[PDB]
Amino acid sequence: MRNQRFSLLKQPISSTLNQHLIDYPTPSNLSYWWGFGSLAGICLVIQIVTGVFLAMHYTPHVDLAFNSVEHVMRDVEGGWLLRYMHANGASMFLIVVHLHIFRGLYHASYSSPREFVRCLGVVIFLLMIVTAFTGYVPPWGQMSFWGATVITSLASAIPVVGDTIVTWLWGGFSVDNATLNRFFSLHHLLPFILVGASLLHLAALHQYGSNNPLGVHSEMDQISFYPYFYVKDLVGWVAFAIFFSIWIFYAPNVLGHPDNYIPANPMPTPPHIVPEWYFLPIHAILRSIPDKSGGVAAIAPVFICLLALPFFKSMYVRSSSFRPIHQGIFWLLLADRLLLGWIGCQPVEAPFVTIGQIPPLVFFLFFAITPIPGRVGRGIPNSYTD
Amino acid sequence: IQPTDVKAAAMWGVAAATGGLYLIQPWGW
Amino acid sequence: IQPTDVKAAAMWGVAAATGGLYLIQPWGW
Amino acid sequence: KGFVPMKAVTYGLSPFQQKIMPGLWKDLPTKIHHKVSENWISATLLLGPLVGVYSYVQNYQEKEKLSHRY
Amino acid sequence: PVDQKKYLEESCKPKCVKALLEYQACVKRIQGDETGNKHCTGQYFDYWSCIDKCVAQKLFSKLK
Amino acid sequence: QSFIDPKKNWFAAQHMKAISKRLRRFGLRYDDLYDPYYDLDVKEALNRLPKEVVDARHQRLKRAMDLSMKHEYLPEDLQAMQTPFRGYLQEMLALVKREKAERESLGGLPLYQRTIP
Amino acid sequence: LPNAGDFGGWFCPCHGSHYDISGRIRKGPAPYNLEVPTYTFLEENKLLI
Amino acid sequence: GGIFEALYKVLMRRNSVYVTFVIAGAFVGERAVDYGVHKLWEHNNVGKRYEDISVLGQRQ
Amino acid sequence: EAEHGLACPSYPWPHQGILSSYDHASIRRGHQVYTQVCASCHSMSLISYRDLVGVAYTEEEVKAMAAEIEVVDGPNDEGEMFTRPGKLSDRFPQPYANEAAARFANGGAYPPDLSLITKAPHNGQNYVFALLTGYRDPPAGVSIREGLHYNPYFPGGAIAMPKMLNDGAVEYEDGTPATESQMGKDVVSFLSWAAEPEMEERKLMGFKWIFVLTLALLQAGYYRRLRWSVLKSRKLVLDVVN
Ligand SMILES: CCCCCCCCCCCCCCCCCC(=O)OC[C@H](COP(=O)(O)OCCN)OC(=O)CCCCCCCCCCCCCCCCC
Ligand code: HEC
Ligand code: HEM
Ligand code: HEM
Ligand SMILES: COC(=O)N(OC)c1ccccc1COc1ccn(-c2ccc(Cl)cc2)n1
Repeated sequence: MRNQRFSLLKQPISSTLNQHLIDYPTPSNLSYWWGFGSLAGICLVIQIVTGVFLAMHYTPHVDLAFNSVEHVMRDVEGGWLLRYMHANGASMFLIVVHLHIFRGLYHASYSSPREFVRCLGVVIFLLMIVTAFTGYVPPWGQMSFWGATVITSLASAIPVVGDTIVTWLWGGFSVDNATLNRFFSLHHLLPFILVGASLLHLAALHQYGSNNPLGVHSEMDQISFYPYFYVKDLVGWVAFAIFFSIWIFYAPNVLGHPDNYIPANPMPTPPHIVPEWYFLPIHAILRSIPDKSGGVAAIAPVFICLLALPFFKSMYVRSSSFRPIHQGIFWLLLADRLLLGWIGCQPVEAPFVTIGQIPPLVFFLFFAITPIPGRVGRGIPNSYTD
Repeated sequence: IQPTDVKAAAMWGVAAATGGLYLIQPWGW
Repeated sequence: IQPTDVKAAAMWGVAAATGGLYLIQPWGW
Repeated sequence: KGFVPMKAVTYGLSPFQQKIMPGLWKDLPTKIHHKVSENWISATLLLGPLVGVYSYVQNYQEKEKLSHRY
Repeated sequence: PVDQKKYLEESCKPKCVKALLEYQACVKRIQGDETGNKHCTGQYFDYWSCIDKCVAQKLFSKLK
Repeated sequence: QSFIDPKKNWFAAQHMKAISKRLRRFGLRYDDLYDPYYDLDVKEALNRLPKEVVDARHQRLKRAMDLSMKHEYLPEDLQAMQTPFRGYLQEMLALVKREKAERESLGGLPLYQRTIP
Repeated sequence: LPNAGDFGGWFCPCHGSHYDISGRIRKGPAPYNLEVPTYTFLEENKLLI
Repeated sequence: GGIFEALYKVLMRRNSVYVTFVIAGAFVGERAVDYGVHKLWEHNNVGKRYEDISVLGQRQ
Repeated sequence: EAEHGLACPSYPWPHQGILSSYDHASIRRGHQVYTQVCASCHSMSLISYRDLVGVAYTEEEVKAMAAEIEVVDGPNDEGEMFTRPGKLSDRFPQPYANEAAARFANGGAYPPDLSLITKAPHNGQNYVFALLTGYRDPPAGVSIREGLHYNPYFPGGAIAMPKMLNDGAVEYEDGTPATESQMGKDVVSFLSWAAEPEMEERKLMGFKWIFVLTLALLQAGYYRRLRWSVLKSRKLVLDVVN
């Protein structure tokens, strides 16, 4: 309070915006790797605005769905821009979030006191996967039918209530009009849960502030968010919109499959069923197990060892700048997630059955050889001392 | 004391089974 | 007062000639 | 929550007394040599296992293709 | 109107005398076949990948 | 154990000079990397230290956050005057942890607890 | 898919079921054999679904 | 260098004139660039337009 | 090795480029190859008659092209169907009555819809050109069934379509020699337009906004380095030594 007024940004109507978006204290040495988080909140707003206008011309019926998407591309004013922004915009939303996650692994941003910020973001990554999968079915092409068949039948290897799971998810005995109608209703709903879980994920970071490239206690050198990290975030929103415009105007079909331009026929099978590029690493782990019930049970330990990183303790050094051995393991895990994506679009044959079984093992040896440096490393100040 | 803590706490595991089949009758399993 | 009058007028003739600048569009000039 | 008592002296100039742009193309040969003689074991760990696996697959597929030909 | 492509597909053989000579040797090895099951599909697909590569360079500048 | 001592092992006397090289360019000591927000016991070891020792830590940390914003290092006059691995914190932190293992074997509430976020 | 596989059986490149033409699985995670329904002749060649 | 003080001399010591210059300058610039893209296009493609069809009027 | 086909080469199409357009006199000629050689067994069913106006034909020429077909119209006051001549709003006519009658007249095989066929396979413009002008004689050791022909670019090697582009099958109305390679090139430029009728409105909007956005990138890197110069050049004295 004071006795009379002052700057209007310090009034109750704009206090929550002032103290969290203008005057918020920030470490002064943050690099451009701290810019991909506001870039991911712009990619979520683009998908909501473009999809609300796409849904004014789409019909969720098996006799009318493929022809409603060609009606947008051909007869609606600017309608080809509305579709290409939405199909390619889901690839931009996954490039930005994948570079966000690998920042937090290099600088160990999951550590104390920031465990709830990590665990709220593993829930966000799960809501993004369900939303993109369920929305790839509405165009109703040959890859929108034979991809919803391969994934929803994978719940038929669960013990002995699982044959009642798949025919309740389907609404019948196969993928058909009962399945296309309920996949549309859930697809309008799940982006609005994703919005409320992103505002909650930001209230958990504004309780302790941000980490920095050195990993240290930083409260002695801090500046404000406006104008310093607003004008260098604006350099990032313009470099993004150039890169996004070479995918809409000059190459709008490079990141897709041609088989989704054939209308859906349940009598023949396509020769090769391959997902979008951003589902290729978990598709190669899922096909690496020669048992099917052990394939669903290798996807759930991917999201268990992610949710259980910030609860191992003894590591006082955070940043990989001062840690020369864990830094070399980071570049050796990134080479493995790019090799698991290559395997996930190859035939299931030799030699890709051995080269697709070792990288699922190397991927799970990253989360077990982290805590052993949490033991051998804490005896460094008693040995190297001078 | 501390035994009676768990000697209570494992019957809410079972108050929850009187409850877990109370509405759904999960049948096949 | 009297500055805020005219200073209301200068950008009141901006809207007029800023929405007279997004829809009807004589474009050679 | 945010207080560390401190003691220091800082001096600062005005923005309109300095040269804003020319400090980018300043010593770009010296800048390039510093980045690649310090990050050459982090790229031998990123591209190394990928060039060596792609060489194995192309050699495996060129010896079961010449063994099926009559 | 003689065809421009088949005209060029005749004038590109003096540049691929090697992939052709490897196809001629294959029909010798399956001459007088016993059981079927012995084709020359591979060396056929190696010779027409040669021939298709020069003609793609020069055809479209001969068509109106 | 036997794989970490640098005057017996060769691959620990090259891991030692790799962290020693990287600490000198920012002018930091190894104990400056210990955060009172990571471990609540590190917050207590710093309240029992003299004011002149904690003040030199806060000034080494400000000099280094200034060098990384500007993308530069200490000049090589000042880099030969730096002592990493000269400690000020390990003995006081072992004492606080030894007093906490005694208050738990004998009953007794903890003196400070972490807030639940 | 027919006309391919480790036998010439029903190749399934969905998750890698290599069948044999008899129908019982050779190499893959399909937990059962294929379903066997009931059908016999009338006289000659039409056997009813 | 005398055009730099003289251009700030006249217009923006004020904040409504300024919003004229960024809105009305967004137009002369949008028409200066739409004109140059629309003349580099019909210079790379001569003989390929719709009005260059020799049999246009006559189907019968 | 014959399980996915032979690989097609790369042809320099006249609409490939960052500022290249369609050859509209070659779309005009390719609609004539379609309507006389192709429409007897293939459908388009997405393209209307009003979509060629301003692209290859005048509105008067389409109002006399569309009036040569009989189209079924809805019930009269007696509740019966009839036929009428076509209009501008109508779609291209269907050769068959359903998919079942289409396989019966073709030996079981179904001839697909061609309104998106350059987008539906991989490398879809060089594949349709090389398939239609690619009927060869089989190699030594391969046998084909009866009613099937040998095309090396079809996956499998045995297609159920006979060779249909023979020399002089179309009378061009502008004095072009209707060779095999000429009609093949002209029908793919028609089929490319039909899949993507927006390509010229799209390449002209993308040149305007990539250029305009690389000017805002030069403004934003000056604005960034101007607000950060008081911090990046400050002097600081501290008291500590080691
Ligand atoms: C060796 C570990 C074994 C492997 C990990 C456990 C199994 C993996 C299963 C994944 C779920 C992890 C569940 C563990 C969460 C609670 C653990 C915990 O409380 O850690 C204790 C830590 C310090 O404990 P302290 O205060 O010193 O007292 C202990 C003295 N006896 O104080 C804290 O951390 C609590 C303060 C932060 C907790 C805030 C919530 C963090 C997220 C926990 C929920 C788990 C993720 C679920 C998704 C959350 C969002 C919906
Ligand atoms: C004899 C009737 C007939 C004629 C005339 C005809 N087609 Fe076909 N077409 C077919 C049939 C039948 C198939 C199916 C082939 C198959 O399934 O193997 C087919 C398939 C195709 C395919 C698909 C090839 C593939 O890989 O799926 C294309 C493309 C095609 N035709 C283009 C054309 C073009 C262009 C013309 C005009 C020169 C034409 N057709 C004329 C009957 C015809
Ligand atoms: C819709 C998706 C997401 C949005 C909008 C979002 C938003 C943000 C924002 C705005 C920040 C601010 C600081 C910064 O940019 O670094 C941030 C930080 C952070 N995010 Fe996300 N995020 C998303 C997904 C994720 C995911 C998938 C993870 C991890 C699995 C994650 C983990 C983190 C962490 C650990 C930080 C703090 C790191 C640090 O401060 O050093 N976020 N997030
Ligand atoms: C309120 C929010 C949204 C609505 C109403 C919406 C609506 C739609 C509609 C109507 C379609 C079918 C039309 C078409 O095929 O292009 C579609 C497709 C799709 N949606 Fe959304 N969408 C929303 C948000 C999102 C989000 C947040 C994502 C991704 C994270 C997403 C991913 C997709 C994808 C991948 C497709 C497939 C498009 C294609 O490949 O052709 N959508 N959406
Ligand atoms: C954009 O969608 C596609 O690319 N889809 O879906 C039609 C596709 C198409 C063809 C083949 C496979 C897929 C799906 O691939 C995968 C791989 C793993 N998941 C998955 C999905 C949901 C959950 Cl909870 C967990 C895992 N999905």
